Amino acid sequence: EIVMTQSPATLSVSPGERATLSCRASESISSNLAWYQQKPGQAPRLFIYTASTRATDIPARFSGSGSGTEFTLTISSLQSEDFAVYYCQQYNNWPSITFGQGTRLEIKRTVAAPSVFIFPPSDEQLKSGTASVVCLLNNFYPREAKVQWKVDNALQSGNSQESVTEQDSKDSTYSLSSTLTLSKADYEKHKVYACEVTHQGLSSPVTKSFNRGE
Amino acid sequence: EVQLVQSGTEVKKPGESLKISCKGSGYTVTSYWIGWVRQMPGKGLEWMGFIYPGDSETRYSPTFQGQVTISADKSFNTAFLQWSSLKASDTAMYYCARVGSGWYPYTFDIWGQGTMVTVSSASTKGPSVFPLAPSSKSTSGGTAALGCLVKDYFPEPVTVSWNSGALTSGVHTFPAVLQSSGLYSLSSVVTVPSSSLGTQTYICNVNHKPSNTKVDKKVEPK
Repeated sequence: EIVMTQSPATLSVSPGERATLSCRASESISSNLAWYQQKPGQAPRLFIYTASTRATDIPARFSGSGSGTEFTLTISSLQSEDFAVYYCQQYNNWPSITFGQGTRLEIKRTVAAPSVFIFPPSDEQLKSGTASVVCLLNNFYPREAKVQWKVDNALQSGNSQESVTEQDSKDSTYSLSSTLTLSKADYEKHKVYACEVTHQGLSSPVTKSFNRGE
Repeated sequence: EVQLVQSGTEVKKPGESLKISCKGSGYTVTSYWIGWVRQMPGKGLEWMGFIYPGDSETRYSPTFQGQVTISADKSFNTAFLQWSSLKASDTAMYYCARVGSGWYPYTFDIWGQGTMVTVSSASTKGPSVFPLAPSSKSTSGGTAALGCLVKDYFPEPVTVSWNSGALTSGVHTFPAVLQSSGLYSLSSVVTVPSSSLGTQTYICNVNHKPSNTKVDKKVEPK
C-alpha cells in the first residue's frame, strides 16, 4: 500500500496568519489526493479533492497544490474554526486508499509559564488503601512540559499518569494534571512529596511540595 | 438531506459479538459505495473496507480482511460492520462514509457521526469522589486552586459541574485517563480568589449515569 507521510506532526500558527501543511506519497499518485479536517469529537469532513479543488462549502482561504509525490494544503488567513487535525488520503487506484497520520494545527500565542499546584491525598481516600497525589499545571503555552515526581528525594517513574486539556478557546492555553498513585502503606512511610515542573517559560524548574502530616 | 446515521455507543466484553449499523437517507443508497473507517483512541484514520449495498460486493483492506465482516441490507438502506469475537484492541471510534460518485469521485463525501465501541473486561462501577483541597499556603489576595478527583469508574462518561452550574469561569475538567486497573479516573479543578475561601462554598456535582451514581462533594481548606 502507498504510504502517506504528513508533516509537521503539529503546526503552531497565529490567527490571521498562513499555515502550510505537507503530505508526501511513497509512489506517484498523480493528483489523486484529498484532504479532510477533523475536530475533536466530530467526524472528518472533505475539504480538498483532486489535489487542488475545494469542496462546495469550503472557504477560499483554503487551497491545495501538488502532483506526483508531494502535496500541500495552505490556509492563507487562519480563523478560529480552522484549528483542527487535517488528514490527507490517496486514491490513485481506488479501492486501494490510504491516509496520512494527520497534522494538528494549533494556535500560536506568547509563551505563558504554568501556575503549579500540588494536592495531597484526602484522608477519606486513604481509608481505601490507595493514595493519589495530584500536580496541576494551569494555563500555560506551549503544550510541552515535563513533570517529575519525587518522594523523599527519590525520582518516581512508572507510577504516574497525565491528562491535558484541549487548547482553550479564549486564551489559547493548556492545563495539565499529573497524578501519582501509591499504596497507603507507601504513602504513610514517606514524608516529602514534590512535583517539579520544567517548561520553556520558566527560567528554572518550579517545585511544589508538601510534607505528609503538616 | 443526504445523511448517514450510525448506531449508538457500545460497551462490550472481550469475546462478545457485535454488529453496528450505518443507515443512509436522502439519496439512492444502492448507487454508492460505503466505507468503514476505524479511529483508535488518540490515533488517525484507518480504512477497513467498502461495500456496495446494491449487491453486497465487498472490497476489504488487507489489514482487516478476515478480521471483521462488512454486510448490507438494501431493503433497510443499511450497511453493517460485525465482529464474532471482540478484543480489547477493537476499542475505537468507527465511521461509515459514502464514497463519492460523479461529484467528488473516490473521496468520502458524506460521513456518519461515528459509533464509539469500548471493549473491556471491566464492569460498570460508579466513581469515588475525593477533594483536592485548597492549599493552606495559598497566596493572600491572590489565586487559589481546588478541585475534585473522580476515581475508579467504568464506563465513560462522568459529568462534573461546580455549584450546580453557577461556577464556570476558571474550571478545567480534564479528559479521563484509563488506569492499569481498567477503570477510568479524572480530576476537575477551578481557580478562585484566595480571599473567597472563607466565605464562598465550593461543591463539585458529579454524575455517572451508567451506574446511576450522583455525588456532591464540598471542598474546603483543611
